[PDB]
Amino acid sequence: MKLKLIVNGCEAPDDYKLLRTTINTVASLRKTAILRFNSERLTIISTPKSSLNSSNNGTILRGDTGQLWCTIPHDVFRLYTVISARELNTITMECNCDSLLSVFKRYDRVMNQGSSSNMTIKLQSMPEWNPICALGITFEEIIMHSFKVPVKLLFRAQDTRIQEPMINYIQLMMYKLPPISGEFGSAFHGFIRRVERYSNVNHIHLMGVKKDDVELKIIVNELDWHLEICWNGPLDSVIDISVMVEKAEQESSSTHEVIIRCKDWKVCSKLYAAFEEVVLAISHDESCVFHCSLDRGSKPRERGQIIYYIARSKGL
Amino acid sequence: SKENLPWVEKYRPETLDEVYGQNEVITTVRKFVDEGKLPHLLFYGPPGTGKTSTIVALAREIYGKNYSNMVLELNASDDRGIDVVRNQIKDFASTRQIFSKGFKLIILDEADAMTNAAQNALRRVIERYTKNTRFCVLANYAHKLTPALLSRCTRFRFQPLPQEAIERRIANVLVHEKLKLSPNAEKALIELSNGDMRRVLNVLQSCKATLDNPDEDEISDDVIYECCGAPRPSDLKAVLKSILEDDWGTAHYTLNKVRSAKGLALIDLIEGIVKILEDYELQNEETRVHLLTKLADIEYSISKGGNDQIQGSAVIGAIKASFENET
Amino acid sequence: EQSLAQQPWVEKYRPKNLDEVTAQDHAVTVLKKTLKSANLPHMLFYGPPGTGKTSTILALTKELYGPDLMKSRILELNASDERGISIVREKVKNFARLTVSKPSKHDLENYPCPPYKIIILDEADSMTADAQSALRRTMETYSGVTRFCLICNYVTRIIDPLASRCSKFRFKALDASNAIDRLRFISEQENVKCDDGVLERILDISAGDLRRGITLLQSASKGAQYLGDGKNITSTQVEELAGVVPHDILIEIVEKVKSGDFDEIKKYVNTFMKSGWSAASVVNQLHEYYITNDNFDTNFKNQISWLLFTTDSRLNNGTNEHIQLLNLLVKISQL
Amino acid sequence: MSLWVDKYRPKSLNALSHNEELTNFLKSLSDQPRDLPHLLLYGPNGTGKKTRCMALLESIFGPGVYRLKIDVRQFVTASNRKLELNVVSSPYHLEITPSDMGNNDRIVIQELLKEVAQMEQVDFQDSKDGLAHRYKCVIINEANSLTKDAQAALRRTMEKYSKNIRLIMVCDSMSPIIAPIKSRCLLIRCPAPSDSEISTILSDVVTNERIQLETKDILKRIAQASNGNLRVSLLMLESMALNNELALKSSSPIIKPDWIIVIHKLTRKIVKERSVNSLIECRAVLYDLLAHCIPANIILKELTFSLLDVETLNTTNKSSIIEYSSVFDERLSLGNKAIFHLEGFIAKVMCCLD
Amino acid sequence: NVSLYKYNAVHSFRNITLEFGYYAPLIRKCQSYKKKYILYYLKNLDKFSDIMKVENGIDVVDRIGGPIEALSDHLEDQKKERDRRLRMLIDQYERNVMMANDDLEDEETSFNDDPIVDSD
Ligand SMILES: Nc1ncnc2c1ncn2[C@@H]1O[C@H](COP(=O)(O)OP(=O)(O)OP(O)(O)=S)[C@@H](O)[C@H]1O
Ligand SMILES: Nc1ncnc2c1ncn2[C@@H]1O[C@H](COP(=O)(O)OP(=O)(O)OP(O)(O)=S)[C@@H](O)[C@H]1O
Ligand SMILES: Nc1nc2c(ncn2[C@@H]2O[C@H](COP(=O)(O)OP(=O)(O)O)[C@@H](O)[C@H]2O)c(=O)[nH]1
Ligand SMILES: [Mg+2]
Ligand SMILES: [Mg+2]
Repeated sequence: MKLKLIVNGCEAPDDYKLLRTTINTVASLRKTAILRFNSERLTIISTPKSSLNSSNNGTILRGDTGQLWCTIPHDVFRLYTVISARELNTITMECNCDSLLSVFKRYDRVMNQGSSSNMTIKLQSMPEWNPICALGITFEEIIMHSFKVPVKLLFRAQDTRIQEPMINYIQLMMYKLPPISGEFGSAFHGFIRRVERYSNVNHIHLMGVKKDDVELKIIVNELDWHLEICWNGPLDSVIDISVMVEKAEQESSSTHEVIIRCKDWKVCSKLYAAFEEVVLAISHDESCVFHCSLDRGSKPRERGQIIYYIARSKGL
Repeated sequence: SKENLPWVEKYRPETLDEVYGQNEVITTVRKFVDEGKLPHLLFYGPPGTGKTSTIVALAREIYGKNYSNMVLELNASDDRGIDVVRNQIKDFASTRQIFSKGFKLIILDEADAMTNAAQNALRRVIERYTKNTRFCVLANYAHKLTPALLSRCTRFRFQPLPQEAIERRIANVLVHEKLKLSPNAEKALIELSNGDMRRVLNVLQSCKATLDNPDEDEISDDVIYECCGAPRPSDLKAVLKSILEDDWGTAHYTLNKVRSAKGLALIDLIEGIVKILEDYELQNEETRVHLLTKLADIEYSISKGGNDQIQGSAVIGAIKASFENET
Repeated sequence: EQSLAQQPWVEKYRPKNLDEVTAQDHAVTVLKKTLKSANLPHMLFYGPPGTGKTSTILALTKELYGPDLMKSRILELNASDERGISIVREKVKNFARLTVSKPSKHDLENYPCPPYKIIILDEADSMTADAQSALRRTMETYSGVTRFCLICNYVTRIIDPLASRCSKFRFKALDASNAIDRLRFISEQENVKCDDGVLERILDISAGDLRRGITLLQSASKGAQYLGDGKNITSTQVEELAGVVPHDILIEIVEKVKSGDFDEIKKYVNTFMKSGWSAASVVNQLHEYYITNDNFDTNFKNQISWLLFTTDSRLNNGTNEHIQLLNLLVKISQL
Repeated sequence: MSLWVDKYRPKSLNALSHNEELTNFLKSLSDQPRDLPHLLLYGPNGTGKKTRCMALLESIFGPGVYRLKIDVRQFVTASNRKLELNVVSSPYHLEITPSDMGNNDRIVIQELLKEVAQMEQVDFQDSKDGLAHRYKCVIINEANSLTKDAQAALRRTMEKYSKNIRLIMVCDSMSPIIAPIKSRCLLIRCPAPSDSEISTILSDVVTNERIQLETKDILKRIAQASNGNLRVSLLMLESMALNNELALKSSSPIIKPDWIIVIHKLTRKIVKERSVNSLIECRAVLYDLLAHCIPANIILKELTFSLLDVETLNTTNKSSIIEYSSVFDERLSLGNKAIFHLEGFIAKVMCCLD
Repeated sequence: NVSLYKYNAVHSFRNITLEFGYYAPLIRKCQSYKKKYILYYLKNLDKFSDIMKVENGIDVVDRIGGPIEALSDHLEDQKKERDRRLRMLIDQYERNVMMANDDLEDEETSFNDDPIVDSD
């Protein structure tokens, strides 16, 4: 199980920023994250259905249902040696986010100091201790700094049970958020974070209405007075005991609304600030999807993707 | 606007002439206002006798239609702690009238709900500003009023409404509505009112509802009992006769049948039987002792729920055992 | 079909409109004609458990306003909410003073939309006396735009002034005579096959509570479906599910009481409490057996009626079942 | 290792070995758990009510219901009296004991449970389209010990949010349960195991542990000493086996709870002597018992029946004893300090005997 | 806390006052004595493998509340000791989750058939 990877921040800084944002998001979302090393790309998962995450009973206690999925093309790493006898040479593992975050923070500090070394990542069998292995990470500091992180490999049966949520694309309204680097980026960033000024607000009602040809509103009804925050700037639209959730009848064919938690909205705001191309998709009374895309070309290259699925916090 | 109101509020007296039953109090207060020598007042009485209506009507008469500008009304729905007495009541009582319209009036409705500290603070406010202000205190429970406050107020007792006043008000309401009330229905309504006008008006409104065509349908005693779900006097008499003469099985069957015929509740049957027995001429007094104690215990037990059948059997057995003394 | 089968039968078959409420016509008629009169008074619903008070008020509110307007015209508070004196003086008062919301054209077209709101105080008997006193003039003053509905099981817990203010509606107990049609309809809807008289037995066991009867019917239906024999439900199964003591056990208890031996009674009661029978049911069955028996005299029946009443009252206070049952049996054996 | 009470605890409905009819009823309940009503299990303590509830949950959800963890939830009173409650959780259900909060139990119902009832549990569907909904299961231990206010607060929470929550309450007696709560529940009677079934379970445990047993009669005696409390039976079996070098014999003493022996000694003292000083020493014993947090009503039961077990007493004495026991049990229920009522009972018994 | 964090058993306070508070410490004391005797015999020299699993400093071998002597800042220190032992129990339990989980039954032999390789 060779997983030899080389990471350099001086070449293609966009990929390094994407990886840093992915690790930060998974660390801030849940305690443990799944890493899937395929022969083509690396997929980082933050889901409550993982073996380690499900040990917290988050879904039943605090409704932690959101799922974060991040894709990193193999071109990001200078060297990508991933050989396996599984489907598409896939290797699945579970890791703790805090240690990886600390290691990457140390690497960022070293890079900011002035070093231009490379990080080598490999899988090793630690004799100290689903067998548990270690992620040997090493790098030079203008001194050969080496750190190891515990990791738990997963089987094919365990791997296949982690499936990315999908949405009814036909019954789904998408809006292309203005680029953060654009002149309206600051305005939209302030608009997203406006609701944070109300500490006691827990749920926010996102609404999208046709007729730049659509508009987005954030409604707060938890205060003693009704509150609506509207965006008037440009915004373009992209053209067992289990039972199905009940969906309220749409007011009109061109209006899509959903109620979500404020923490998910803060995560979405951070993601929007991180990346340039952001799409907000709403499934009426069902869910909200934040899709951040990073485009790179040479024969266009693979598109970096971060998809955050948020289930409704309340029914409409 | 008034048409949509509940009858208990739609028929609230506007002038003192519309208040019935309290002839002595109305007479005295009217003469006091005529001479303009109103003292500090206490209106003590049971619910729905006309205290709030009387005080509001007196304020209207004193200040005409603009009484809301120089009358300070406070009730249990408002906070009336010692701070309120020290600041708001004090400032109102210590300031001039709007247009030098004599003295100001402070109404403390439901004052039995005020704390002891606030009542104590009220003493000197009442005493010092008597020249410019007069206080009115309304209550149903005198034991909640401090002795000092009681000493400072001229006391007027609102009695339970007599039958004649209730009949007059019922006639007024019947004329105002397009309603027809039978004498037996009126007697039943007066009996169930227990001197409270609010109950009379509420039951009358429900009875009007019960009628299919109120324009021509007349309210009978049966309509009253249906609306109130109360037992008829014949039911009570039959139950008592069966208890006092029939055997245990027959008495149990009679009670069950009478209750099941119209879904009567046991507490009302007990109350009616107690009313009937209060007039009974008993040669042995121990019988009265047993009856009263056992029936009071049964009423208290019923107040907390329990088993209905066991309670009914207990009533039967208690009456039988008590009347074995008369033997 | 799965979504419709996600609810217990009591919630599934909760009345939707006032027409679905059964056996309470004496008040339902008044409430219904209030829709045309628009003269709704303050109401005090009182009655024993599971008689249809909450359902009636919910149906009335739905009929008066509609799904949309209701949200702006209804304020509901129950025992699960804090209802201290400060709450009554601030939140309830503010709602009572709120201006009547403007109905939409659709609402006016489809519903009467009376020009007042409704404050529902469910389980009002749990409120304190001072908090209740804080409601008096609030209800009186704002009756032009607000109407109150108090609901309770123990009317004596409502202070006299509030009872005087409110028009009273007593909800009668639901027995085999007045509630059988609804239970038969529910059984027919769920295709429950029961022997003749089974619904009568359920309603007699429930003792005025239709909610308990519906739950019992659901439990019997589940048992029959699991068995999957296609046979009709029997009264014996219903009695077993309800916790009724079998007649033979009661006969044994009666024989022991007749014998009069203290030690034998103590031993039998110690063994009988093993099965976990509820003392209330045993006391009720003993009352039924003794009061209706023709083999005992009048003095015996008077004494046993008082003993049974005392034991039942003690049990209502959450007393200890073994001690109370043994004391009752020893007292009876001494009669 | 773990105590034998928990070591051999059944983990599924098919593993239940006593009260077959109850198992059949529970399996019938688990057939279509989609419309499961609220449940109230009542029966003698230590019979297996919690075990049956967990088996039912396992039938509905799966073995994961036994993967339990503990969390601490903080509550603040109107007087700013901060305090904490233990909440047990499995990925499919919650377990709480609000009675540990004393008079503050109502707060737990008003803040925690309601919130749990209000938060609707939804999850992304692995294969199908759209979110899937699942009701939460909450177990209320020691339901009979809740104050009337908390029980009242339970009512509309149970009714309104029936889609999101299903309550399973467990009690040893239904006398303290208010009528509305019983009306809102499916009542399940859990009989105690018979002596034969207790002996069979103990024999299976003995065989598993490889403990030499001289005769099966010992097990029977153990059963007869437990008064149908299977947990107590297993605890005494373990204690006796450990105290006898894993070799039980007909002469091996039966180990009983220490407070039970103390109450027996107190009963003997009461029978032997009836005077004021005897009453003061009885007070001392009662206070010692209360210092160990033994409930007052339990003390009254045990003392009453220990007294009724005395052979020298006559019929009149026992009748008076049970009368006083009933009266003072009611007084304890309606009282504030239990010492008054226990002393009154003992004094009345002393008067009736002397 | 000890029971929950060492045996995955949850028990009510009432049962502790009635039954466990006396029986459990007695059982643990007997097991500790047997373990000490076995260790002494081995030093001077599987069937009872469940006896020597008792830890001297984490297990409770004393009657809760002391003996019932009837007829034959202490609180702060006790709370501090309880907190210390709870911290030790949490430390012991934390590594169990990462060490391994029951999960489900899979092809562990196949997993061992492709061992990790590390070499430069
Ligand atoms: N003497 C009365 N004459 C005519 N109507 C009365 C009379 N007393 C009470 N009512 C009627 O009942 C309603 C209530 O009268 P109130 O004056 O508020 O009684 P109350 O004595 O103030 O009740 P409490 O003590 O605050 S519970 C009035 O609107 C009237 O319609
Ligand atoms: N009159 C009724 N008609 C039809 N169903 C009823 C009736 N009364 C009770 N039920 C049934 O039992 C369930 C509960 O009815 P409720 O209205 O909640 O009774 P309740 O009087 O409010 O009980 P309490 O006082 O809160 S214990 C309903 O959903 C119905 O399924
Ligand atoms: N072998 C076997 N053990 C049981 C059974 N039922 C209960 N037990 C055990 O006996 C004890 C019963 O105590 P518990 O579950 O707390 O019952 P509760 O106090 O009434 O809820 C537990 O230790 C169970 O493991 C059964 O049916 N078969
Ligand atoms: Mg008044
Ligand atoms: Mg209700």
